[PDB]
This record gives sequence, structure tokens and C-alpha cells, in this order.
Amino acid sequence: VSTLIPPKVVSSKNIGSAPNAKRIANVVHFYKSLPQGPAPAIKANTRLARYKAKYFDGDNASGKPLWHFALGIIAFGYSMEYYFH
Amino acid sequence: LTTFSLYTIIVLLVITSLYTLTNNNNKIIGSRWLISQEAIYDTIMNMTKGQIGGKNWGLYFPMIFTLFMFIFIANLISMIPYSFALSAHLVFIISLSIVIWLGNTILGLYKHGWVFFSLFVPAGTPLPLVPLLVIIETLSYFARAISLGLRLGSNILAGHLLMVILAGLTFNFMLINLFTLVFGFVPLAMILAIMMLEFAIGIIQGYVWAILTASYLKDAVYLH
Repeated sequence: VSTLIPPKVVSSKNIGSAPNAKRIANVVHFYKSLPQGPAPAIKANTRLARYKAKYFDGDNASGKPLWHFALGIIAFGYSMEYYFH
Repeated sequence: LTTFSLYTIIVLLVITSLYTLTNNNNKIIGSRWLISQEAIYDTIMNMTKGQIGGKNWGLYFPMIFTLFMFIFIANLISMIPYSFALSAHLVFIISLSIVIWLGNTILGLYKHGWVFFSLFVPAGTPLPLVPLLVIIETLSYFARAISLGLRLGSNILAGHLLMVILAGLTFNFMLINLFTLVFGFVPLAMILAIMMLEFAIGIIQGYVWAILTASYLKDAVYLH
């Protein structure tokens, strides 16, 4: 008999139902987000970090470190091969 | 620290370097070695789903994964000219097979108890043939107890022995002979071939071990 008032009732529930769950999921991660490679930490030195940076990095990612390890184990084992036989 | 101890500590160091040292800062990009580890994880997890899946595959996936990586790192250090096959006794693989069979039997006797004896009679085979069936399946399980060790261990030792005998018998490759042409270089070709064969065999038999232990776990948990 009178005029009910829909057009300003969105205060109680934000428009949409499915994207409401994703709103909180995607709005919160943008605060603590790296602008462009912040704190890359590409430089380190712990007597083995240089080897990791030079060979164990994703830029090369080749089979050369495995061959170097094989050569090193051969060099180490030559001495005890002489010692045993 | 004996040869086996140093070999195992080096294996542990390199295997942990392949994961914790591959990550420069543990990015979400998932680099080529990271994506290789991801592919291996996905493959082992889908062994688990395909062969033991249905209620409790995820629970038993980790031992499949760990055994796969241990066998992978053992087989990787098998072709290096100095590489010794883990003190060259290979009884370790037999011990692993025996302990895995014992664990599977314990799991069967725990989750089924006396019902585990009903596994010897899958579908039919009535009373006149029941003792024969139970004897046959018990002997098959006893053979399974030794199948896994006398398999990977046997192939690794056979590959190493072939390596040694081949290298020994071509010692005159260009020492004093006059016929050391490509005909005399053919032995080098067969040595290269057995390099490739040993590599492929090691990888495919690691896969064999994974699928066999998955099937054994399925037979233990699920009675058919």
C-alpha cells in the first residue's frame, strides 16, 4: 500500500554473493606484496653460497654440476683406489 | 667412518642440496630443478592414487616417495668410473625387501587379523583345492619377500661387474696392438651402450620398485 525502500539496503550485505568470499581473499594479499623483486637476497656467502649462486641457480640449470661432482668423486676416490689396490 | 659411511653421508648431503640448496630464496616460479622435483612428486603421488588409492593412498604415499628418491640417488651414483655400489655388497636391498615384506605382513595381520588368511582364496577354489591354493599363495608371498632385493641389488651388482670385466678385457685398446682402428674401437661403443643401458635400467627399475611396493601395499590393505 506504501513504497518499500530497496535501493539503499546494500549496507547489510555487499552486492553479490560468490565474489564476496573472494574479495577478502584477494584484497589482503596486496598490502604485503613485493613491488618489483624487493629483497632479492641474490648475494650470500657461507662457504657454499657462491657455488649455489654460480651453478645451483635457475638461470643455468644444466647438467654441468653433476659432471663436476662426478669428476670430484673420481679425484677423491683415486687415492683410496691406490691405497686398497 | 668406512667407505659405506662416507658414501651414505655424501649421498645425504647431495640429496639435501638438491632441494634445500636449489631454492636460492624459495620463489613461487618453480625453477627447472624445482619443476623437476614437482614432476617427480606428482608422478609418485599418482602411483599412489592409481595403485593403492580409494581410501588411504595419501597416508602411504610418503614411503613410496622416500624409497623412490633413495633408490634414485643410489642408481645415479652407479656409472661414475670410481663409483662403488654402496660398498658393493648389495645386501642392503635384500634387507629393505625383507623389512618391507615384514611390515606389509604386520599391517595385514593388524588390519585384518585372521581374515588375512582368506586372501589365499580370492574368488573360488573350493575345499578340495583350498590347501593347494593357500600353499601356492604362501610360497608366492615368500618369493615376494625376496623379490625386491634380488632385483635392484642384482641388477646394480651385475652392471658393476660387467663394467669391471669390460674395462679389464680391453686393456690392450691402444697399448701395443696394430689393429686399433674403429674395429678395435667397437669395444668402446659397447661400453658406451652399456653405460646407456645401465642408466635406463636403473631408472626403470626404480619405477619397478615403486610400483611393486605400491601393489604389495594395496594387497595388504585391500583384500580381493
